[PDB]
Amino acid sequence: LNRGDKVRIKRTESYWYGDVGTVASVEKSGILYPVIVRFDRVNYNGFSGSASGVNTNNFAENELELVQ
Amino acid sequence: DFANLTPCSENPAYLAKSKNFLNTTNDPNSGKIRAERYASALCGPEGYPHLIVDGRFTHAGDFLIPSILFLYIAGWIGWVGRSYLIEIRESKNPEMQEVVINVPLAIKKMLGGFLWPLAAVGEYTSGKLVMKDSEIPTSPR
Amino acid sequence: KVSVDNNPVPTSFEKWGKPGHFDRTLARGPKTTTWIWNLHANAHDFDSQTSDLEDVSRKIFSAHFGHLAVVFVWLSGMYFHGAKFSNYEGWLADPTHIKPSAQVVWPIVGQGILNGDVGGGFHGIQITSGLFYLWRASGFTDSYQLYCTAIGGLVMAALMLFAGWFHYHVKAPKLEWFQNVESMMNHHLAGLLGLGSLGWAGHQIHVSMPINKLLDAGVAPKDIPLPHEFILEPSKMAELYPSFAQGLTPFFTLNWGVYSDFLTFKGGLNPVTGGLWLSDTAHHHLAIAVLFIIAGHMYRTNWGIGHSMKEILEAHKGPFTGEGHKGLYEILTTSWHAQLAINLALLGSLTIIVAQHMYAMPPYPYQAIDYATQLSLFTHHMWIGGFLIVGAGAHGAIFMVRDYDPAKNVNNLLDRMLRHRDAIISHLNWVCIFLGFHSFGLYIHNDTMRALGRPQDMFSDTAIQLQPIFAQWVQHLHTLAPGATAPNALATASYAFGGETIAVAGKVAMMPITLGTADFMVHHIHAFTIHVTALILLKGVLYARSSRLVPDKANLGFRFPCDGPGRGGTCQVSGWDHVFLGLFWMYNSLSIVIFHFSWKMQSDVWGTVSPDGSVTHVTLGNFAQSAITINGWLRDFLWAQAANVINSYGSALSAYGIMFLAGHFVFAFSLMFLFSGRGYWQELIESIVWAHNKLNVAPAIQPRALSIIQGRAVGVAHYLLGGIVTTWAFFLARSLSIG
Amino acid sequence: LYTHHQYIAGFLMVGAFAHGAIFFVRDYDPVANKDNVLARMLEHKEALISHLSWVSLFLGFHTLGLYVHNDVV
Amino acid sequence: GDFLVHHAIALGLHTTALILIKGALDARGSKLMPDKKDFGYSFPCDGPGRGGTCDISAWDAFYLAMFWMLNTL
Amino acid sequence: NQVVQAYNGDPFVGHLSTPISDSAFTRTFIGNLPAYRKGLSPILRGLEV
Amino acid sequence: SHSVKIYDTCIGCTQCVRACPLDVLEMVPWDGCKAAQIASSPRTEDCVGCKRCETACPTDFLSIRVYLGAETTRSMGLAY
Amino acid sequence: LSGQPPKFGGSTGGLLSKANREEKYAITWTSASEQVFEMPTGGAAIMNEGENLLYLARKEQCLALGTQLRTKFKPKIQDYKIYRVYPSGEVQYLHPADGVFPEKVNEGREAQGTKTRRIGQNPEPVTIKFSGKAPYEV
Amino acid sequence: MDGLKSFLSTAPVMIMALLTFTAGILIEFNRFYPDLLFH
Ligand code: CLA
Ligand code: CLA
Ligand code: CLA
Ligand SMILES: CC1=C(C/C=C(\C)CCC[C@H](C)CCC[C@H](C)CCCC(C)C)C(=O)c2ccccc2C1=O
Ligand code: SF4
Ligand code: SF4
Ligand code: SF4
Repeated sequence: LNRGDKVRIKRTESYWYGDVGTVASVEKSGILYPVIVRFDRVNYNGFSGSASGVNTNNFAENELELVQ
Repeated sequence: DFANLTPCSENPAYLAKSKNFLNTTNDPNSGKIRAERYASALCGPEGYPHLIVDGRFTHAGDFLIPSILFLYIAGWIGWVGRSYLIEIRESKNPEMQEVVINVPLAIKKMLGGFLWPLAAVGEYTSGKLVMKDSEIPTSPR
Repeated sequence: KVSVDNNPVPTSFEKWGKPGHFDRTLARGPKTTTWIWNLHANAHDFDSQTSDLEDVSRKIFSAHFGHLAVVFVWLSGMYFHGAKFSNYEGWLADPTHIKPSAQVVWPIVGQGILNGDVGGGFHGIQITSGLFYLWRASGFTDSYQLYCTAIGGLVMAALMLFAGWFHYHVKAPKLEWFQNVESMMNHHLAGLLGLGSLGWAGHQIHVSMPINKLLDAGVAPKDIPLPHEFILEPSKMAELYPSFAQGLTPFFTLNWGVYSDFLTFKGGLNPVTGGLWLSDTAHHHLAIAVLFIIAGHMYRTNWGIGHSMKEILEAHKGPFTGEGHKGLYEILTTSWHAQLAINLALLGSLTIIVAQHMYAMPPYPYQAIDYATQLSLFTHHMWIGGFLIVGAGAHGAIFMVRDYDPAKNVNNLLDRMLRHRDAIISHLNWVCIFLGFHSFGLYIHNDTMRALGRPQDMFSDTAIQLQPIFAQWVQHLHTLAPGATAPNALATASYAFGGETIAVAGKVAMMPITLGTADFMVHHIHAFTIHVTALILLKGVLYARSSRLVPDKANLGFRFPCDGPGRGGTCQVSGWDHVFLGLFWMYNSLSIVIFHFSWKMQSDVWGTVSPDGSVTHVTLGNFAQSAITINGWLRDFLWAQAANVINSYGSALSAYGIMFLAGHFVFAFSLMFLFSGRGYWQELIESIVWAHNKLNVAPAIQPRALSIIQGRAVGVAHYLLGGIVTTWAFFLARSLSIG
Repeated sequence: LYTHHQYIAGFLMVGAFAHGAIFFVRDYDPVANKDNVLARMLEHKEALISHLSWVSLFLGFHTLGLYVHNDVV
Repeated sequence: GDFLVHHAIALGLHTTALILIKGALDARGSKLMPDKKDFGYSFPCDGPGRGGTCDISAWDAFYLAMFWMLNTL
Repeated sequence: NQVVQAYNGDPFVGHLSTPISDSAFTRTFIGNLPAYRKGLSPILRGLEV
Repeated sequence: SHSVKIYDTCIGCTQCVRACPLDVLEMVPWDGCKAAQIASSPRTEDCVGCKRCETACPTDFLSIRVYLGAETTRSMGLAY
Repeated sequence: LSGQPPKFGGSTGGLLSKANREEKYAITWTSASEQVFEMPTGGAAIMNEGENLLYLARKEQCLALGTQLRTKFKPKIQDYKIYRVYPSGEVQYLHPADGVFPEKVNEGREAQGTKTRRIGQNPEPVTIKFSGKAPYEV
Repeated sequence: MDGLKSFLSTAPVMIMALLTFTAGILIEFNRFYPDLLFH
């Protein structure tokens, strides 16, 4: 996986499960979830009445399916 | 068939009501032309015209003609909105254009709805009408 | 004292196309559909878009000007409808047989049936506002004068729009201009209320008194002189009133006794029209004018005389309140929300006082003739007053969470208010429970004893009796007033306390309102519901900052749904949710108030007086024995008097039947938002979103469900809308069916 | 008798679905129930929930529309 | 007159069924709360976070469909 | 001349020393009801209540 | 007492440990993220269940979970 | 528990009988400057010069007080200690349990309450049937 | 002036213009041909 790559989420937990997202970074420091995938769609986050959630999550390498 | 309903021409109750139909418009003959219009319908003992929604073509104007008319001028609304929403999803800010409607594009799409059933069968045979089950986001299952 | 900033904001169209420019959380763009609701809910929260106290004041000033433009547009609409689309030219000739109608309906789908025969050949909706009685009292004679008033109002609305644009965009006043509240109340008392009352006293002396005295004499409106013909030739006014031959030289020398010809403290009601005399009405406005102009020279201003509010407040300290009010002037001059709380409380109580006085002392000619106008006006102003009192509670809570810092006020009245919130809410809980047990429990006891066949055990007037002895004593004092405790009052203040049944045109204008045990029980229900509304709103105001449950409500805000499911569940701890519950309780309280009024006037006041002198009432004295059980309210009031609103189909009153059913629908619909929660609707919207995604029509603006506060707000809005529309239809169809 | 048994029937049907939900929470094993009819109930729940949404909205819009139309005219 | 009330009855049956199966199938979790099996059947809510989560449990779908059952009957 | 102090000189207990709750007459009267009177056996205070 | 569990998806953003009113949570060192810290819940018998920690968590779905359970005096917030 | 109490006039919001039957909480902070703070019980008080000792009935009230001591004062008071005192007499020490506030990593704390999985790999209630446990704690 | 263009193009103004247009054509069709229960 590299920057700018479109990937499909298979987390089974995430709001963007089955949704596509541009990869924003890959981390090499040996962490559990090193790939920062950022989406057009915002999730369910924040207090009630908040106008938006967050469009970013950290996914592992195995969860992503490359579609580009 | 349909012995329970007599046509409103040979009905006592409907004649009793049609002596006193009101005027719905400024025109003073609106009640008379309405009584002449409903005389060809089927009405029960109450004297009010009933509609027949079997699809029998002797009563096709009761339901099937408004059925076709609504389906056309609502598939118009659905297809136009779908085509506009699909179009604005490649403009680098698809969310603001739902707020401020791009009216040249909107009017072009709205006058694109003459040929929606042909566009519908075209997009269904070419696969743009639906999406695959895996390609769409979904809940945990 | 006038210092302004010139052209503080350019007048440009560019911010119009970018919604949400005002709030920094919306200036990014709409990610979800919650952005729309936030765009509307934060549009007038001027105190949260910025925190300068100067620009919010300029925003408030120009918003007031735009609102006055709206009010003048509405008032121009009223006068234009009375000018063109009305039978005012016909009703003025015969205001005892034909009825007002200021709205004709275009016939499109058969709604020309709403153009019912209102009288004189005119066809249209019979109006229930007292606009025609207002214009008869103010001296209108022809439709051209109403047309001129409508055109002048539209011009004044354009002037208010221009003034709002002027005072935001080219010359906006500074903060020190707004904090001159002593000069402000000098001008609002002396110049707004005082000179307004003086100008209206002058109008009533010179227009209302001649036109209405000749119309009482029996002169046709076509033969009525135009109101300036009584000014250009004062000889005509000398023909009518003999005290105008002496001029103003009795006034300036304090020979005021010769003005008793028309400035009289007569009291009572005019027998030929049913309204108040405009003699004591003009005298009343003159006295109010003098008193207000005198009171407008109280507070200190540029000159050394006057009486500064700060020292007045600091002078008032006792042993119980400690440091006293020294701290309150900085509260009300640095916070628009405390000002809005006090002004909303007093405007709501004033609207309720207006409602309670304009039935018992009907100030307009022929207002007490028709019961549609009286019932509609009482009901309308009760609803407006209750809404404004709930707003007072709301902005008390907003002030406590937002504009109240305890650094600048230690041990003053507001601090000591907050230091014993448990005692206040405790004793108000006790009085609410006490009155709810002893006001509704008497109704349940009567209802059970009537069901059990024990009518001697009931709380009737022919049973265990609960007489309102203090209100009966006060009625006795006001009947015995115009001889001893008001010597120069010829008649009683109103006939509601006692006296003679005033019958004009065969219908009862005003007759004494007797208070039996039914009135005792209903008034204690009134006290109970008013106390519970005060409990909810006062609890919101006191507990807005912090409670024992959530000690940090102040920084969670004002509109927050909950703190979470913990501590058992803190589901409605905000002050906003206390407003939300006080809206339901205000609806309950005012609906009981207007049901009490409608039934008491239908059974004990309104009716037809026969020429033999006997009075027969609209529901024939039901209230004495039926208004003590709940079954009597459900059977003799709601079931019996809705026969006029549900049998109204196929007639002119069929719009009220439609509106009756519509109000029921909106009530039942509101229960969807009130009873449900956000979670169900979000996971249902997700399945609908899936159905859109399957065929590529999913929106880019993500459809969130309504938020928790949004769901509660729309539930209470539809609840009050449905209930008020149902009661509006019920009252305005009962009343047009009784005369 | 009619109203009594129809109310009991409504209560029992709502309880049947309540215990369907309690089964899906507690006693449902998605490993043993792999690709059978229950797993495929849960594997397309959005489709049939959206179609119940459509049919209830459709039918409600037009029953209230016909009732309000008859009522207004 | 029986046509419209049968369609109202069908509307009530379909909407009660919609709420009941929306509690039955979403008892294991939707995107608002992907774990509801661990909170159980009748937990109150999940906090004011995630937008607000007031009646998300399957027990609350029982609750709403109880209202709709009473209406339909 | 303050008449509302804190209860018993403790400013953090949830009570005020108001002229009704903690006056001299209230102390001598509430504190001399049978439920609070000193030295009585429970039988006589229950009998008087 | 309620149990506050922190999962592997924590990014050490500290938002939960300062959103908590009762300061049940605290940050401990960790080797599984860039921030080199993970939230822990040591004094979890003081958790009232307010779920302001879940509200402040940015990771999706949730790196911190509150599981409401056996109520006590501390976990019900009773001043009496 | 050293410290003179704040100059507070007393209030009805405060210590009920829970304080003298079970635990009540004391917050102790030291400030150089005398100023005015909002007690979470309702009202406003006077911060004494030097040490203060405020007795409250809930831990949330003590932490809310400490929060407003931290954020609402420009000379931030961060040396505030929250105790839990029992009517039997012994005093516990609660909020700055280690040296530093919980937001900062002390590097000597222990990761408890941490699961070795995400929520997706949480066990499901059908496996743990009649086990006396619940799907988180397995 | 591009601001009035972008304000007349907003969702509420355009939806109210659209609803007013559809209401106008429906009302005019009811004004000319009043009572059409069927074909
Ligand atoms: C034009 C866009 C668009 C189109 C093509 C669809 C199409 C679909 N919707 Mg709908 N829907 C939309 C807008 C759209 N919807 C909006 C705006 C709402 C919010 C109220 C919804 C909410 C909604 C619900 C709640 C459900 C559907 C469902 C459905 C399906 C059945 C048709 C139906 O029930 O209509 C119903 C339509 C409505 C209730 C509202 C329609 C609103 C207007 C009339 C549509 C046009 C919107 C906009 C003005 C177009 C822009 C024009 C352009 C020039 C800018 C179908 C896949 C159903 C489903 O699940 O299918 C299985 C269902 O349950 N929709
Ligand atoms: C003198 C009048 C006065 C003034 C000017 C204010 C001003 C304000 N109030 Mg308000 N308020 C008042 C009266 C007043 N209020 C009354 C009488 C109530 C009691 C109900 C309240 C209750 C109250 C609450 C509870 C809140 C405010 C808030 C606000 C602020 C923002 C309002 C906003 O953005 O709404 C924008 C406008 C709307 C959202 C429109 C609402 C739609 C209405 C309710 C329904 C439709 C009404 C209509 C008659 C029905 C016909 C429509 C349809 C059928 C066709 C602002 C400071 C808010 C605030 O500051 O909190 C931070 C807040 O939350 N107000
Ligand atoms: C008919 C419906 C109903 C009834 C009975 C109540 C009852 C009450 N509400 Mg209310 N409420 C209602 C609907 C109702 N509400 C709704 C729709 C809402 C809108 C959201 C609210 C919102 C609400 C709030 C926000 C508040 C209340 C409060 C109160 C209490 C006021 C105290 C009182 O009246 O004394 C008690 C009187 C009664 C319960 C009615 C008389 C019944 C008889 C006398 C008692 C029965 C006799 C006997 C004991 C039966 C025993 C039989 C044996 C077999 C056991 C009371 C418990 C207020 C409160 O708690 O004040 C302290 C409060 O703050 N209400
Ligand atoms: C139905 C419902 C929803 C779903 C509501 C949604 C999705 C809003 C739908 C609004 C539609 C789009 C209509 C918007 C307003 C209309 C234009 C108003 C028409 C009124 C005219 C007659 C004046 C919630 O989100 C919710 C949240 C919290 C508690 C209860 C509920 C709740 O009951
Ligand atoms: S989210 Fe809803 S149910 Fe949960 S605590 Fe808040 S208001 Fe109550
Ligand atoms: S808020 Fe969530 S992501 Fe941030 S430190 Fe706490 S558990 Fe980790
Ligand atoms: S539930 Fe509340 S008190 Fe408990 S750990 Fe989370 S934020 Fe802290």
